[PDB]
Amino acid sequence: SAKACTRSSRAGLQFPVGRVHRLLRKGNYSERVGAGAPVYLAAVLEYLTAEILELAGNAARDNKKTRIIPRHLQLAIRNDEELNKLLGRVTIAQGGVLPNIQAVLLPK
Amino acid sequence: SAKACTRSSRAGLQFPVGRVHRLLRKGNYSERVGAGAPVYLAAVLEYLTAEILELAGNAARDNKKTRIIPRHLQLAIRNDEELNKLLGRVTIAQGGVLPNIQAVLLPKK
Amino acid sequence: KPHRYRPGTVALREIRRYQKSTELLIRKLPFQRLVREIAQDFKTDLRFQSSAVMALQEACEAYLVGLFEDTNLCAIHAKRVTIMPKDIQLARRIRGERA
Amino acid sequence: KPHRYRPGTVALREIRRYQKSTELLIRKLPFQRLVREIAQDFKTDLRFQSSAVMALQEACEAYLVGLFEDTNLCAIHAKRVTIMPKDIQLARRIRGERA
Amino acid sequence: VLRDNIQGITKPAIRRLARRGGVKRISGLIYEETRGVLKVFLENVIRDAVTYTEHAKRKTVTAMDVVYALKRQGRTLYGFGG
Amino acid sequence: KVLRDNIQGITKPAIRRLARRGGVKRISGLIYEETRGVLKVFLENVIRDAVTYTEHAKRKTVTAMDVVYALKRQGRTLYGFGG
Amino acid sequence: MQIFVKTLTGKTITLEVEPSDTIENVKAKIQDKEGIPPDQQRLIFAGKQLEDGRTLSDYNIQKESTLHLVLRLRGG
Amino acid sequence: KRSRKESYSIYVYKVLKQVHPDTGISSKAMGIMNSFVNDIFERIAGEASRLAHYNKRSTITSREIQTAVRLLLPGELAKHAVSEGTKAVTKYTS
Amino acid sequence: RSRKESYSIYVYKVLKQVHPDTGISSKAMGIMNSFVNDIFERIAGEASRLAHYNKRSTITSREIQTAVRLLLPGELAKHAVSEGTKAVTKYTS
Amino acid sequence: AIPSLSECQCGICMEILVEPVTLPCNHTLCKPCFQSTVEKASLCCPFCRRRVSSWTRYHTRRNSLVNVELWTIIQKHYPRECKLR
Amino acid sequence: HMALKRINKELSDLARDPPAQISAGPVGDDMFHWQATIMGPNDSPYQGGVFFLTIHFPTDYPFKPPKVAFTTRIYHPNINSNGSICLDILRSQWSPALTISKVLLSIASLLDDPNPDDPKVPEIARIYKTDRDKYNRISREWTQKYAM
DNA sequence: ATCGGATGTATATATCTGACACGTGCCTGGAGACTAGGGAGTAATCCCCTTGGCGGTTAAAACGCGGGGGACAGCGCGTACGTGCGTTTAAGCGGTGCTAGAGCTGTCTACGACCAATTGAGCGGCCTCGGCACCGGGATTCTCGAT
DNA sequence: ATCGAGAATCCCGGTGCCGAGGCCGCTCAATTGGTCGTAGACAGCTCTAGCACCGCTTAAACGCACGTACGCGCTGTCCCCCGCGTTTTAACCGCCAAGGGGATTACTCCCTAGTCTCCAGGCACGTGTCAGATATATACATCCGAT
Ligand SMILES: [Zn+2]
Ligand SMILES: [Zn+2]
Repeated sequence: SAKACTRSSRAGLQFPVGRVHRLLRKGNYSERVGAGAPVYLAAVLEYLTAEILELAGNAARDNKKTRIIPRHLQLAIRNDEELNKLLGRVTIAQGGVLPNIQAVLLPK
Repeated sequence: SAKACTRSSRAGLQFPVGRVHRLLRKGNYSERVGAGAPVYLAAVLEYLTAEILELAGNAARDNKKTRIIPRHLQLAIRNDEELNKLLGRVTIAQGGVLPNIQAVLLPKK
Repeated sequence: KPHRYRPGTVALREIRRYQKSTELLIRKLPFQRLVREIAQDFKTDLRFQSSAVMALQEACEAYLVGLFEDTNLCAIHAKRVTIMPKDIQLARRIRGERA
Repeated sequence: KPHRYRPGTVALREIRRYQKSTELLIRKLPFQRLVREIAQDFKTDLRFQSSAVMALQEACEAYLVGLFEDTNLCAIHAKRVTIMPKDIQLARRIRGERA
Repeated sequence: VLRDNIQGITKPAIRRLARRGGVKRISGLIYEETRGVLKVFLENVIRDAVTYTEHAKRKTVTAMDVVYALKRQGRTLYGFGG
Repeated sequence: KVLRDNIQGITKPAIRRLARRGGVKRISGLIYEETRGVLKVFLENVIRDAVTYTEHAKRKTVTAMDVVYALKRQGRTLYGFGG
Repeated sequence: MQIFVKTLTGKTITLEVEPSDTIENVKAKIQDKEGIPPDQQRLIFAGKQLEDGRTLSDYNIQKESTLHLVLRLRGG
Repeated sequence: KRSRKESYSIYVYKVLKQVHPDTGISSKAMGIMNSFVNDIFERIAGEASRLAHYNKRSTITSREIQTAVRLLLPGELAKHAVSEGTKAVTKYTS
Repeated sequence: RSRKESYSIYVYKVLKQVHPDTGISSKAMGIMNSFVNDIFERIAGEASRLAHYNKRSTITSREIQTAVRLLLPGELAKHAVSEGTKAVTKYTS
Repeated sequence: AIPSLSECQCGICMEILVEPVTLPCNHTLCKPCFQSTVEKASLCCPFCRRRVSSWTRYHTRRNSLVNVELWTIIQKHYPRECKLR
Repeated sequence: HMALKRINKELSDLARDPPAQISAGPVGDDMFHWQATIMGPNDSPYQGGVFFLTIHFPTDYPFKPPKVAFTTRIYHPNINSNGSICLDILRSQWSPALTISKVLLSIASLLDDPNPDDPKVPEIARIYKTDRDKYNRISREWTQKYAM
């Protein structure tokens, strides 16, 4: 990358790089912090947030709404297997539950 | 205290104060470490170790043995209540399991 | 002559309605009063921010919903439809909350 | 003329016996070979210290013992004395290992 | 002072929570067991919450204390900070 | 030097003895396959983290400490093997 | 009195100035002779940068003295 | 006056606009996303710190973060995250 | 070779103080070492998190006391905090 | 109807499609180009700029990236163009 | 390989479809290194402005964005003195679908009307944003003294 | 309700061996004295918000009654699993050979910590307009007693 | 197999509101430059044990036969939640009012990291010895068929 430019846009990220570097340095994690670790961690965070927001926005557009509410976030998180496994022990406030009824309970 | 003997003996403990202090300082836990925290932590660790050792020794004596084997440690941990809650996730090597059978399984009179 | 629904055909309607919306289910003031009672049992002269009470209510609703889901699954496993306290006790013991 | 125990007493005797024993109930070589197979499936050309294999075996035995305990308790809850696979996956679902 | 307030969690509230859970028929003894387990859960969470809010030499239980206690217990909560 | 169908090494009497230790009287005829599947899944889960740990350190021999900390990460802590 | 200026682009230029002339005047003459902006120059003499406000005589720069110019880019 | 508070609001909004150009987001959703980002950051940083402390080191390079990502995330998520991290580091170097 | 620190002699001394005659085997030594390490790590981590949450930068005795109260169950927590308070009071004078 | 050979070639490398990937944005390009882009490009479709990360994960789990119909049609129409590689 | 054939096709396309107000070609035998010239737009203070620029091509294209530099030292509110170019197409909105003709026409358009939202040199950015006249005739004085 | 086999389990005694408790050299880590200065304790002040109270109205809770569907108990069956015995299989143990790789050591070079100046990315406060909440009417669709 | 009446739910159109997004001003931390002490990357050496092989026991796995007991399906009984209607109660909203403590600021002060020096506590190594596992032979608790 070319020198003398803001760190966030040097590698095409949108998440901050200086803030992440400061958080790693002052967060009592290790005595010394490498140069590429903040970039790597910011990239990971940006990718995860982008995926979550994409799924939530798709659900919101499906639900005939142009604004994202916590219900859409809950649907997006609990609908995909990987994201559900990752966020297994986390309860989203005002998210409700996925609609399901056991097959035996259905009337005959 | 008169401040004459070693730090561990000064506080009347057996667990090390210097080793705990070094572990706290070098362990990347916080920038600064107080001068009383290692003593207090050593006291807590010594008390817990004493309780578990006493229970294991009592269990071994009740089993007519003069040495503590891992089975005795498992019996001491499981049989008690507070320790069982504290160590409800750990797995003890060569520990076996507490012996019990559900009442339904036993043959009818 | 009056129109009466078959027993059990409107409980499904309630299940469908409550599984779609996300409002609170426990009345706010009784829960707040109970929380204040427990707190003053622990430590006297305590004041509660509304956000903390709302967070506690959210956590309680989530935990109770999960517990009832497991209880229903156990009851279905028992070749029944009704949930009984034995199902709740079994679910709690298997989840390790009581051992 | 020959003497044979009624069906059920020998099982109870084995339950009373093995609950006292503490050694490994799985043969060492088959478990070592299976662990090596899985490892070579993941990455090639690794070597295992014997202590690592022993620790893996101990963890597996403890996990299986716990799973069978919960499965048998579910079987007793379901008005039965025989464990069936449905009990196994019910226990797994309640424990949250597969959700 | 408050007493006999556990009755505040009434029968319809338990029925609604169960209906959301996905159950169709409810026995008659579920309510008492549910009240007991809910009381236990509140006691367990409030103990850690009060410990947190007391360690800081404060006197008001704020949402940060509640979310920290929930995270410690293994029930991480999203929506009130953190 | 690949290996085939080695999961059969966990023979029927071994699972029977494990169940007897767990406190089970009567055993059905289909528990064995489910037990083998569960054991294979658990081995894969632990071995993945163990191999990752022993691979980060630029090593070629997985040690017992890596297995111990992989188990600790999974939540099933182990005592008596170091750490 | 003449000075030597060398930049990062490898271009060597000569300037006619006096010790009493300010560094600002030196940069203005540099702009006049080559187009180098006065406000974006970092000239170094004897390992120290020459501040614009003071003159050459304050830095004791005689004949044959060589100034090391480092081009300064702002922003990115 | 009031002390300044620092959060992940504007960056999340920018990412959302880059993904969906015609979708707004409420305040509660912003708080939820902020909490999620903080939680994931804490998890990864703590795991990386522990792993660095394992091998008797004192530097958190890209290797520790890569290994922590490989450990915490499930299969496909870990693979795409490690790909994204390698891409970002490579673009930062040159 | 290389030195490897352990709590072996200290737990052995505690055992001798409690039971004057009973012995302890190598496997039990390893188990006790692992338990001590685990408990120490848990308490230290909780104390560090408590220090960081309150915008502090040091780990004093009261933070360790709060961590002990949080971790161990009620009766054990009370006994442990009493023992630690006695130890620190004896040490400070 | 059948698209001509001039239209079917990959829009990135000007080559015949090589078991392409059918994107949700209805964009088709040869698999090596897609793998290069997902490995080191912006992870977005070059044409209408819409990221496909979640769909990429879903199809990569099931190994459904390849569109066999395009392979069959292009190989039955033009064996020589594919065989020259 | 693929890159060489891609560059050859790009050269053929730009030759058969010449752009406007610009021209380009291979400076030497190596196909990677590239040179071009551009003429100042009439609806701008760049009257009589001819500018020489160089393009350096990486090992892969259009897989990776090529490097662009101004050999002629020319004033611009978003261009440094050494030729550094701040283009959001160049490093942020770069896509493999983009061709060399596209990037040259985009940079020509940027020279037609610069974007001050993300300035490269803030002082001349605020000089431009203060008032038009002084910026206009100062840009004219460079474009006459330097280009001609 | 036991009685006599008959099996397994529990109990007393020699023995010998290998793992545990103890003695010893020593050296690397723990203890003691002196400084600086920054983190923390303490006093003072502000104003946010939390507790407290009064009135309305009404959605929600409480109580009672008919009843029908599900929980629960008893019977019969036949098939799957417990139990025992002869047979084939490979685990377990000893002994040896070999080297790939774990672990320790010396060099030094480049990645990273620290301090000043500085200015632009990011935060607190304001304002507005459109997306969403709400109400009324009508169209659509499960549902059940009766055929 | 169905038709139809009554009830619950979805679409659509219109109206009104409040909070989300953009803008402005500003204070502070991220950027750039330069310097300097050291972390570990690398090459080299040593030497441990993990792997492979061989051979000899004999313990555990296996297949088969027999018997029995319980999982499952069926049938019947009864009783207790459910759905609905009517009545009582406090939840929720809006309103006002006080003051208590969370939050901020300024000041001071003493606790501890850093440095150096010195020395002894615990670790690696080695050795003697007895606790318990093993083998062997008795004594008793318990199970099963049958009166
Ligand atoms: Zn292509
Ligand atoms: Zn597209």
